[PDB]
Amino acid sequence: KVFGRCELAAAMKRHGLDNYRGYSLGNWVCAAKFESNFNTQATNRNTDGSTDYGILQINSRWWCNDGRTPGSRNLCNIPCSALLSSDITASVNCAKKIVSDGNGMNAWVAWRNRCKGTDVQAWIRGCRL
Ligand code: NA
Repeated sequence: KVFGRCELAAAMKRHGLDNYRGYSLGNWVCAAKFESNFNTQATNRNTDGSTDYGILQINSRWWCNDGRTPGSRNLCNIPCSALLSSDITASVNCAKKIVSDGNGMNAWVAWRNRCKGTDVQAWIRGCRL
């Protein structure tokens, strides 16, 4: 599924990401834009041979199992494939654990490089939430 901006904002809010660990909704929508372009089916191979999955590009090195990332953990206890669903529940539940890990949203290098410190409220402009 390719989400609309406001469509994704609404889904993340419903799932309690708005101001989760103090990150306003625009931060999450901004991260998803630059990680996935709002595409649940996005996959990207990392240099270390781990893979990033879904709207928030969650890494197989720590968070999900893909059966092909030697020495990896599955701290969200999910197949990485669950992170590609049109239903963002698994991505969101896993993202709550990641952002709670101690480095907050810096875990998402694209958030740190492209969203951090910017006018992230612009990402929810116009949305009926
Ligand atoms: Na893994």
